[PDB]
Amino acid sequence: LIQPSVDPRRREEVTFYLIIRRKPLFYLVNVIAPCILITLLAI
Amino acid sequence: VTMVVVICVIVLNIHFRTPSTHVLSEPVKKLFLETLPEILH
Repeated sequence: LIQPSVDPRRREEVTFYLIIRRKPLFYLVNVIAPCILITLLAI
Repeated sequence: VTMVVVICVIVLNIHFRTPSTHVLSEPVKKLFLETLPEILH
């Protein structure tokens, strides 16, 4: 429950937060591993 | 395909060796010219 600052002379709100983590398997398969392979070939 | 590229690089390293750059060891020569040609076929 976020309350606004005191007025010397924004409105009160109820805020719901979602902290969410991405699951990176798609990018590991499609980008990272081919990049590792290409770097190995560049060696 | 990455492993095959590495294999091709190694095979080309083996192919283009010369006396002035490398020494042909007798065990290596006997293994790769007498044993393995017979084994594979």
